[PDB]
Amino acid sequence: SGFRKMAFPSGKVEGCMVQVTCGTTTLNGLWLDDVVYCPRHVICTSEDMLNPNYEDLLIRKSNHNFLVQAGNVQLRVIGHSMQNCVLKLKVDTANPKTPKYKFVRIQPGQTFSVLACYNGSPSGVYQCAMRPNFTIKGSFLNGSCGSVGFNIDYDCVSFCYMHHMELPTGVHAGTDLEGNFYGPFVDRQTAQAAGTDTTITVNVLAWLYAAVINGDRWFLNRFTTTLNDFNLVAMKYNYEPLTQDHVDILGPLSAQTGIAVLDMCASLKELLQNGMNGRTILGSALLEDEFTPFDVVRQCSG
Amino acid sequence: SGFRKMAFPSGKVEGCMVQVTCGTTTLNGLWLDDVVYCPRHVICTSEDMLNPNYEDLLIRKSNHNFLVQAGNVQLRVIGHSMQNCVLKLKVDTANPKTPKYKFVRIQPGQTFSVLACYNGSPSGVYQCAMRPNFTIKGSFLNGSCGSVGFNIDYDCVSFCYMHHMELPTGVHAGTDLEGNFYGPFVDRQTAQAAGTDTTITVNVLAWLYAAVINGDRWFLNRFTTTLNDFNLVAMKYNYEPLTQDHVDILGPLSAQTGIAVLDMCASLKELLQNGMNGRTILGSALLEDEFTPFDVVRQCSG
Ligand SMILES: *[C@H](S)C(=O)c1ccc(Br)cc1
Ligand SMILES: *[C@H](S)C(=O)c1ccc(Br)cc1
Repeated sequence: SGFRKMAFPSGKVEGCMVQVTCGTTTLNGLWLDDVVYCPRHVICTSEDMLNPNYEDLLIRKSNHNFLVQAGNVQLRVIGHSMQNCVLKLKVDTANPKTPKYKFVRIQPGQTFSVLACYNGSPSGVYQCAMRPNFTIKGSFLNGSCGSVGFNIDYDCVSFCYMHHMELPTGVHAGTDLEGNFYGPFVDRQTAQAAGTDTTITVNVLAWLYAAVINGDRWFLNRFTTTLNDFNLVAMKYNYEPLTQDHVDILGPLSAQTGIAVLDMCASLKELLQNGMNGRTILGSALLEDEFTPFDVVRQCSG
Repeated sequence: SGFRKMAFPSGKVEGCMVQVTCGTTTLNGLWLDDVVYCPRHVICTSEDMLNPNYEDLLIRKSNHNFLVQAGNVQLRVIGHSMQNCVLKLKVDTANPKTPKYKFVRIQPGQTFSVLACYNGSPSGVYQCAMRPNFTIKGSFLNGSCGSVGFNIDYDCVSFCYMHHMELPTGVHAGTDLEGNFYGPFVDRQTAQAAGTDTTITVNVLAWLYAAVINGDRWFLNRFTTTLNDFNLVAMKYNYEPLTQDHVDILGPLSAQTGIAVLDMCASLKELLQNGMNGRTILGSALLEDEFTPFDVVRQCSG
């Protein structure tokens, strides 16, 4: 019993974290086989923030301009290239700790674990979700760029995020591991800001099922709703539309609790319209939307 | 920016997790140097739950009754002994992955990271706090006993918890790594239950400072209070008393924000008396008490 914001064990990723220095700029890199991945912003200088031309900046560098440190061991850089917003530094040594891995791009509403790192040294691990507006509500300080987000399935690490920058509302933006940004952001200094965000409905419903599995039942009711009527209410409260695929994905949790998805939707409608009247659900006083149906099934009793 | 419930990176502990089997009972163990630590309940059988005499149960076992598996490698048990509620299995091989480590017992109100494990395999990592009533609000399923809680300082893992059981309210009880329970619980089947709990005041204040460091300021006010008047209100709301040592420990955060501790106390008093009127703090709609002053300083900008 119990329900926590749980991350994947971070050991497989810890063994891949390195420090990358170019000029007076230091940040984190990810060492897999004989390649180190890092943000290309590492080749900028203090004056280059406004309109860097990265192709120009990179053609003026050579391998010896990149210092890579894995713990207390300097890795010799033997090639360098750029792919979208990331840099690929070929080193003369394959990381002996490389896990089985994949580079996957995730969808808004999906969750992942972040290993926050400074100077190539892991500092903490936490769970995040990709918001509908393609930002993440991370916890990052200066020097954390290059930190990665991931999921682990069996023995395989699916890397899905590399951290780049912080937007003016304190939320975070980054790329997949092919260097393509999530959302309409760029690695340069502009007035860019997070766009409007919405709540991830299917996740809220998953979390209500978690609560029922864990014995919070006070928000249940004898009502049902149609998907259309539910989605009318959802729209009114800035919630994403619920699709039939979402209903299908909630099938297992529905079956385990014996609560039809559209019955749980009726509960959510009442909670949106009435609040919780001073009660809590799984120790929260607001509706939590950063657990996927998969997260609930993995953590909760069967 | 940002503030998350952050755990320590778990890799150093992952390399210590093993599976311990006795009869038809399997659970997790912790392998450090040439010793494996696990709950002594592993030597119980289905009939022994009510009033086990562990001394008797153990004298009837020998080394070959204990199967220890580290990944795909069977560790040969060469001695066995009991220390309070844990078992110590001497194995013929020192764990090559043993980190620098300590066995520390923690105080109510202190936090630690939990590596939830099943069958000796790590499954997730999350942050917890020891409640004033010596329970923890964990996330544990059947088979998780033997999972450990820890903090990491520099390179040194301070183990502080081994998981044993779940109480009837769904909260969890366990021991330190010398096998002594936290709180008035025992490793046998009784009507034992969590006693009354209280909110950890100094932690709530630490978290309000986190929020100010992160730009939530709406709950601040121009008032101050005395420690005595504050503690009168605290008592009324089931909050722990605030001591001068607590005020001193909050000194750094006070200095960084320029908000005197007793001014922040005045804010907390108003929040207890009035609620938040539909606002949130660091994405919560209730007052969070599972971050210590140290946790805030470590995670937050300086
Ligand atoms: C450092 S966290 C980094 O990579 C970076 C990327 C993009 C911008 Br804009 C600033 C800093
Ligand atoms: C398994 S999680 C275990 O160690 C245990 C300890 C004490 C009691 Br009572 C039940 C199970």
